[PDB]
Amino acid sequence: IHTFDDIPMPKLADPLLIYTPANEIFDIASCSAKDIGFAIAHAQIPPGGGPMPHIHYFINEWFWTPEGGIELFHSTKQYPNMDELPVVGGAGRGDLYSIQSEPKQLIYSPNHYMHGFVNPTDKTLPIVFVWMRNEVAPDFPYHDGGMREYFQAVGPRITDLNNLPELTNAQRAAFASEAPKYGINQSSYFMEYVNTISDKLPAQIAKLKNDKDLERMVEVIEAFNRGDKSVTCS
Amino acid sequence: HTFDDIPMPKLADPLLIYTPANEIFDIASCSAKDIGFAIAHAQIPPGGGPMPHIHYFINEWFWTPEGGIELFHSTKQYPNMDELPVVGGAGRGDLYSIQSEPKQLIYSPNHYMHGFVNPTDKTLPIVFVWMRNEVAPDFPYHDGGMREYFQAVGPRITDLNNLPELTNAQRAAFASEAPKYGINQSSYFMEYVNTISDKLPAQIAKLKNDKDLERMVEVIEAFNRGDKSVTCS
Ligand SMILES: [Cu+2]
Ligand SMILES: [Cu+2]
Repeated sequence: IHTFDDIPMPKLADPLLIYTPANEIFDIASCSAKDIGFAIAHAQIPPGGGPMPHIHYFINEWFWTPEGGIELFHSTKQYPNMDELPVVGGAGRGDLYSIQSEPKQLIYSPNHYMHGFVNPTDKTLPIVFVWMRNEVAPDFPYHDGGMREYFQAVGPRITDLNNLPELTNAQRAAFASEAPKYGINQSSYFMEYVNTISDKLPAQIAKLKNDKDLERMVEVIEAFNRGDKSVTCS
Repeated sequence: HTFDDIPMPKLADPLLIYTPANEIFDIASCSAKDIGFAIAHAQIPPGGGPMPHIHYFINEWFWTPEGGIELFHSTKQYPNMDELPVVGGAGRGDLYSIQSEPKQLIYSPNHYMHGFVNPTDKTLPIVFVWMRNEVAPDFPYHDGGMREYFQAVGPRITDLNNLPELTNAQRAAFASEAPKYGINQSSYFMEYVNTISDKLPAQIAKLKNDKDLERMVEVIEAFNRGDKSVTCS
């Protein structure tokens, strides 16, 4: 099992706290430096929370599970063309494999893979996501490859820490329907993109990693948190 | 395994309900001296259909006039309503998928975990029959509970072209109230689920009960002829 010791959060003066339509509590920020741009969210996942299967085109993603418990789903197949949805009528639905995450496990998911996750437990579980701008991403306002812009556009702001905002039908539908604008094909129901869910995890998925880029993004976050003005987080 | 037709009892004022599982239902309950059941002629929009659940009060038939609908079904049975298919209870379960064909009839006895979805981009028809089983308590329509369930949790459709919006309370109740009506209903798709496989076991493929369906069709047909020895409402 590939683990990672810590992924810190850039501490903004005005944190952006969002309750996603996938029932996830996000503290999210965008960072960039000369050589890199990304979004990062420190998240809490209540029981049953997590996104339906989806595929990214503008970012590579890391999942870090401090307490494990999170069940991730991941394809072996890649879907390199955003215009071809992995649906029954078209190119065809995908085979996914489940990962029973362990404490401080680091999962790397390159662009074009299908993935998702759920908290299948009764605990409210921590997870950190890092979404790094890839080499074909268009330039978004925060130069991050589009993911914070997506969550900010689709998820209500948590203005009251002790009362989570109401999620509406429109917000749930938008979570899927706005996603392509941010280089995401996001399914609206669990079985839309999915053919099978198997528990025997192929070693090729299991082996995927990119610590070098994660370590660079950690240097950026840590620098921002020390007041270094050569990087920006906002 | 196919079935030629399952007719709908024609009520003066059909009961049209949009379920919190995004199903458009034309539903009724019927009973006669020996038998009680609910039936719905449904249209399932893209992505519609219930998340995995298990029945305690009924045996269920699914009939897919145009196929298309994808069903999910366990081999394992869960005979104790107080033991959920979750860590700590019975354990999360293995499901097997069924890609339905035209006029296919799928029989699902009580205690099996099942569900379905319309995975296509067009609305599809399905007919449900839920037959009151050996142990079901007595509900007002004597049907084993299913019509009372849907009528309690889901809104009436006042206009098929302008479907009612489901509320958060309705969706919550579809899960939370289900055990009162003899259903353990999951609130997210993978709650009760370990794996989903496309290799359909023969022990599931062979499930059938044409004899009880034929009895229930006879009740419906009799009701539709005006026979007062049976009731549909
Ligand atoms: Cu993702
Ligand atoms: Cu059922």
